Amino acid sequence: MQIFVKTLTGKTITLEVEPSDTIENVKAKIQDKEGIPPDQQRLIFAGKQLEDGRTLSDYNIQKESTLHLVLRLRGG
Amino acid sequence: PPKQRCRAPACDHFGNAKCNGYCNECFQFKQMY
Ligand SMILES: [K+]
Ligand SMILES: [Zn+2]
Repeated sequence: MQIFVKTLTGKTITLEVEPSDTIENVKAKIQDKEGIPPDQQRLIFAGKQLEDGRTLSDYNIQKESTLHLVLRLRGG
Repeated sequence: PPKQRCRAPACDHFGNAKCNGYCNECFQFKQMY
């Protein structure tokens, strides 16, 4: 299964995933591809922000679906 | 000047002309990556 993640630079990232893959895992894949720490990552699909524990199938994300990545500082 | 949302996909911040339409936070990340 392939999904796409669009970055702030409009760059499209292609990830090999499973429907069972959690959002946390997708963020780890993004870190491998881009070097971006997961805590700074916010994933958006269909205008909704994605929770780490949930899966791609939970958010009805399908083959060649496109996700949006927003980067945010963590002040704590 | 009229307010404009940042040019980054799915970001709801306001962008500025100094950052080429990006918000300050995203412009900073763009430098990082
Ligand atoms: K935007
Ligand atoms: Zn922004």
